[PDB]
Amino acid sequence: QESNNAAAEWKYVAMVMDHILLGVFMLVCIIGTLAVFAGRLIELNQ
Amino acid sequence: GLGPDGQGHQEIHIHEGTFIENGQWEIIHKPSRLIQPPGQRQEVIFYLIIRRKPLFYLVNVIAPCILITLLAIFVFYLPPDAGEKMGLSIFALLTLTVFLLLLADKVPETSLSVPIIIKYLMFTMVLVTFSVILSVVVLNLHHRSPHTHQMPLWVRQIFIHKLPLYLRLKRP
Amino acid sequence: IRRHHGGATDGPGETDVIYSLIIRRKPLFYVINIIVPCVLISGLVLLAYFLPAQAGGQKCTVSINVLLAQTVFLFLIAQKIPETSLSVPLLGRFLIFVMVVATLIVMNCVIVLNVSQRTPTTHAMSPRLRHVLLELLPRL
Amino acid sequence: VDRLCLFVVTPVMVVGTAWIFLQGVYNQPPPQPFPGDPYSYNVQDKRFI
Amino acid sequence: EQEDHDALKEDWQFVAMVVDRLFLWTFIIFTSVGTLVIFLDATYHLPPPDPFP
Amino acid sequence: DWVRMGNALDNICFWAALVLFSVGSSLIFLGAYFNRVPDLPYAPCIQP
Amino acid sequence: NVDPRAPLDSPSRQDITFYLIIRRKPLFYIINILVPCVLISFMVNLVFYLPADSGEKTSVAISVLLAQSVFLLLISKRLPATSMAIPLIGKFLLFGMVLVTMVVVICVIVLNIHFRTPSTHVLSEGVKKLFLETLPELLHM
Amino acid sequence: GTWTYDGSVVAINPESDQPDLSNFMESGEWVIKESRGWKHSVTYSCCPDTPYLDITYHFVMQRLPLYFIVNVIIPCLLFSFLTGLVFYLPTDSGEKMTLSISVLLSLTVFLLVIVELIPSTSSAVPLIGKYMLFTMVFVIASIIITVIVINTHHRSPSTHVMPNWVRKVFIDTIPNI
Amino acid sequence: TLSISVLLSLTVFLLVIVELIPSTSSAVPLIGKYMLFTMVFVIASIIITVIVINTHHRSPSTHVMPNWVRKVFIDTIPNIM
Ligand SMILES: *[C@@H]1O[C@H](CO)[C@@H](O[C@@H]2O[C@H](CO)[C@@H](O[C@@H]3O[C@H](CO[C@H]4O[C@H](CO)[C@@H](O)[C@H](O[C@H]5O[C@H](CO)[C@@H](O)[C@H](O)[C@@H]5O)[C@@H]4O)[C@@H](O)[C@H](O[C@H]4O[C@H](CO)[C@@H](O)[C@H](O)[C@@H]4O[C@@H]4O[C@H](CO)[C@@H](O)[C@H](O)[C@H]4NC(C)=O)[C@@H]3O)[C@H](O)[C@H]2NC(C)=O)[C@H](O)[C@H]1NC(C)=O
Ligand SMILES: *[C@@H]1O[C@H](CO)[C@@H](O[C@@H]2O[C@H](CO)[C@@H](O[C@@H]3O[C@H](CO[C@H]4O[C@H](CO)[C@@H](O)[C@H](O)[C@@H]4O)[C@@H](O)[C@H](O)[C@@H]3O)[C@H](O)[C@H]2NC(C)=O)[C@H](O)[C@H]1NC(C)=O
Repeated sequence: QESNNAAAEWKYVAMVMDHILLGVFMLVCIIGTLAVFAGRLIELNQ
Repeated sequence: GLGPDGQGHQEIHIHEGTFIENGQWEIIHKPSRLIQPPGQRQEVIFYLIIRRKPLFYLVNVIAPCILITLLAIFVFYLPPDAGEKMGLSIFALLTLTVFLLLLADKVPETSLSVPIIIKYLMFTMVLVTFSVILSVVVLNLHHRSPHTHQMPLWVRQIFIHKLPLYLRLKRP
Repeated sequence: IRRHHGGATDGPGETDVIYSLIIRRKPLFYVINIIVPCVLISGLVLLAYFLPAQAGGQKCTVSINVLLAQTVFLFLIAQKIPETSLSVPLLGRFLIFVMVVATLIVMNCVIVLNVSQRTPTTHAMSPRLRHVLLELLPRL
Repeated sequence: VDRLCLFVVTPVMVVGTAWIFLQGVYNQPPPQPFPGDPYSYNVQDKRFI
Repeated sequence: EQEDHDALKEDWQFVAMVVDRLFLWTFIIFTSVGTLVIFLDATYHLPPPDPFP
Repeated sequence: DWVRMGNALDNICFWAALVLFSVGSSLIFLGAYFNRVPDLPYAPCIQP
Repeated sequence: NVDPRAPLDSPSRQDITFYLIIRRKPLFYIINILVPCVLISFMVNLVFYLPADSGEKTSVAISVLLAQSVFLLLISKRLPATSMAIPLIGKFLLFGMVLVTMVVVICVIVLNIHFRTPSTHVLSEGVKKLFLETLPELLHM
Repeated sequence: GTWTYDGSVVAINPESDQPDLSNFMESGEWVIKESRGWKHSVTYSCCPDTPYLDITYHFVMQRLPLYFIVNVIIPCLLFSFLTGLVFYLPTDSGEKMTLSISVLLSLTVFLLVIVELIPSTSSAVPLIGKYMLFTMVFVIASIIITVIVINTHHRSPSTHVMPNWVRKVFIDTIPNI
Repeated sequence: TLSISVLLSLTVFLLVIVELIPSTSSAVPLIGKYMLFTMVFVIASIIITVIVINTHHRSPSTHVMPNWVRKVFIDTIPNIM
C-alpha cells in the first residue's frame, strides 16, 4: 500500500503536468497560427 | 458548312464508324454557331460538350474512402481496454492522407472553386479527426480514478441513469 | 583563349574561347525543408532510452516508426539528388549515418526489453552481470 | 468467434483471388487476327494467286 | 477499501462506455447525413439538356 | 532486479548513443564549412 | 480496306492498314507487384490466429490496408483512367481492400467480446453453450 | 525594344499607357490588379547623339490563394490540433507515443505531398514553408514533452523518492493556483 | 508492431525501387531477386512470429500440452546448449 501510494503521487504529478502542457500547447497552436498569418491577412484586407 | 442535304446542319461532323472513341469522355452535344461581330471579324465556334466517365475515380478513390470512414466509425465500438483505438484511428487518417496524395496528382490547380471530391475528402478527414478527439476523450474518462478525480453528481446522474435508458444500455 | 596543337601530322591549329562560370548554391531551401527536419527526427531516436522498458512502453514503436519516417525522407531526398555515381552527397552520407544509427538504437531497445522482460522462471541471473550493472556501474 | 471467422473468411479470400487470377491468366489473343476470318495471315500460309 | 476503489473505477468505466455509445450514435448520424448530401449533390449534376439554354 | 539492470543499460546506452550521434552529425556537417568557394586571383564577376 | 459507301473521290474510301497484336510479358509485374500484393493481402488471415491478449490484431489489418492503399497509389499511376473496365489488378485490389475492411470490423467485434465483463454485460447460458460446446466441437477446437 | 536600331534611327512609342486587356481570358489563378507601359530613353557615355529606347510593360498580379489554403492549410491545421491533444490522453492508455509518432508520420507523408505544390525557391522562406516548419517543430516538441511526462509517470519510489519541492509545487500549488 | 513496421517500410521502399529497376521483362534483375528475397523473408518472419505469439498465450484452458512438445522444447533443446 505504501509503495502504491508513493507511485500514485508521481502519477498525479504527471497528470498535473499533462493538464498544464495541454493548456499551453493548445494555446501555442493558435498563437503561432495568428503570428504567421495575421500580418499578411491584415495587409490584404487593408 | 451545310449538311449533305444542304440543310443548316450546324454540327461537328463525326464519322460514327471511324471516330476513335475516347475512353474517359463521352460526347453529348456538338453544335456550331456563326458569331456576328459586336476591324470587325466574324467567328465560327464549334462546341464540344463532354461528360466525364467516373468509373476510375469511383473505384480508386471514393470506395476506399467509404471503407476508411466505415472503419473510423467502428473505432467507437472498440473497447478502451484493448489499447488499439489510437492505432486504428490514426492509421485510418494516414491511409486517407495517402489517398489524398493519390488524388493530388489528378485535381485541377485552378482556385476558382473546390472539386466535390476534395470537399468529400476534407469532410472525411474532419470525421477521422473528430473520431480521434472523441476516442481520446473516452480514454480520458476510462482511466479516471478516485486517486485522481471525484465524479460530480451531475455526471453520475446523467451518464449512469438518464442516457443508458435512451441508449438501451443497462448496468448489470 | 586556348590554342590547341594540331594532329601529329602537324595540321592546322585550333582556337577556343572558354568562359568558366563558378557558381555557388544557396543552401537555405534544403536546410529548412530537409536538413533541419531530418536532424530533429534523428534526435527523436535518442528519446527512446527514456521510455520505460515496461508494459505500455513504446520504445521499439518509436524507433521503427522514426526509421520509417527516415525512409520516407529517403524517398523525398532521392527525387532531388542526381543519379551520378562519382561520389556520395553530404546529405546522403548524413541520411545513411542516421539510418544506421537508428537501426543500432532499435537493436539496443530490443536488447534492453529482452533484459527487462526476463523472469526467474526463464532466466538464471548471472552474478557477474548483476554486480556490474547494479553495483560496479553506479560505483564507476 | 475468431476461429469461426477464420474458417469463413479465409476460403472466401482464396477463392476470390483464384477466380480473378485464373480469369486473367487464361486471357489469350485469338488464333486468327480477325474473328470470323479463317485466314492466319501468317508467313507460312502464302496465299498464291 | 480496494473494493470501494474498484466500485468507483467501474462507475467511471460505465460513464466512459455510455459516452462511447453516444459518440458512436452521433458520429453515425453526422457521417450518414454528410455522405448522403455529398453523393446526392454529385448525382443530381446531370449534363445540360440544351447546348444554348 | 532485472528491471533495475535494464534501467542501468538504458542509462549508459543513452549517453553512448548521444555522444556517437552528436560527433557523427557534427563531423558530417562540418564539411559544409570547409568546402565554400575557394579564393582565386580572378576578379569577382559582379563588381560592388 | 476499301469502303464501299464512301464516294469514289472521297479520301476515306481506301487505306492499307497494318495491325499489331501484342501480348504483354507479365514476369516483371508478376515478380515486382502481384506477388507482394497477394502475400501482403493474405497476411490478414493471421489476424484471426493472433491472440486478443497481444493487443495487436487491429494493427496488422489496418497496416495491410495501408499497404494496399500504397499499391493502389502505385498501380493507378501506370494505367489510363478509362471507364471501359476495371483492370484485373484493380479488381483484386478492390476485393482485397473490401475483405481487409471486413476483417477489421470482425476484429473490432472480437475484441469487444473479449474484454466483456459481468460488470458491463451478461453472459447468457445459451450463449455459453453455443460458443463453448457446440461451435468448438464443430470447428474441432 | 528594337534590338539593333537606336532612337536616332527608329523611334518606338506606346500606343496607349496601358496594355489592351479587352480580349484577356480570365485567369483561374491570378488577378491583374493594375498594369501600365512606360517608355524609357537611356543615354550612354559614348554617344549623346544616340539614345536607346525601350517600352517596359508590367502587370501586378495577386494570387488567388483558395487552392493552396484548401489543399495545404486544412490538413496541417488538423495535424497541429491533434498534436496538442495527446496531453489529454492518459499515460495509462499506453498509446500517447503511438498517437504522437503516427501524427508525425502523417505529417511527413503530407510534407511529401506538399513538396509537389509549394515552390522550391531558396531566395527566402515561404510563409507556407514557415508554417510547415512551425508545425513540424511543434510536433517534435510535443513528442519530447510526452516522453518526459511518460518517464515521470512510471518513475519508481524505490530508487527516486519525490523531493519536497516537487511535491509542494505540483500536488499543493498547481491545482490551487 | 516491429515486424509490421518493417514490412511497411520495405513496401514504401519498394514504391521507390520499382521505378528505378528496369521494366524489361526478359529476365529478373539481381536487385529484383534480392527485393523478392527480402519481402518473402519478412512475410515468413511475420507468420512465424504470429505462430510464436499464439503459442505463448496458450493456457490449460487450451487443454494439456502434448508430451512430445515438452520432451523437445522443455527437455531436449535447452540441454543441447
Ligand atoms: C483488331 O482491331 C481491328 C480493327 O482495329 C479488328 O478488325 C476488325 O475485325 C472485325 C472482325 O472481322 C471486322 O468486322 C467484320 O468486317 C467485315 C468487313 O466488312 C466491311 O467490308 C464488307 C465488304 O468488304 C462490307 O459489306 C461491310 O459493310 C458491313 O459493315 C458495315 C460496318 O458496320 C455496315 O455499315 C454495313 O451495313 C455492313 O454490315 C464493311 O465495309 C464484315 O463483313 C463483317 O460483318 C460480319 O460480321 C458482323 C459481326 O461480326 C455481322 O454483323 C455482319 O452481318 C457480318 O456477318 C458475317 O458474315 C460473314 C459472311 O457470310 C460470315 O462468315 C460471318 O460468320 C458473319 N458473322 C456474324 C457474326 O454473323 C464484320 O463487320 C471489322 O470490320 C474489322 N475492322 C477493320 C478491318 O478496320 C480486328 O478484328 C481486331 N483483332 C482482334 C480483336 O483480334
Ligand atoms: C457553352 O459555352 C458557350 C460559350 O462559351 C455558351 O454560349 C453562350 O450561350 C448563352 C445562352 O444562349 C448566350 O447568351 C445569349 O446570347 C445572346 C446573343 O448575345 C449577343 O447579342 C445580344 C443582342 O442580341 C448582345 O446584347 C450581346 O452582347 C451579344 O452580342 C443573347 O441574345 C441572349 O439573351 C443570351 O445572352 C451566349 O451569348 C453564348 N455565348 C457564346 C460565346 O456563344 C453555351 O451556352 C454553353 N453551353 C452550355 C450547355 O452551357
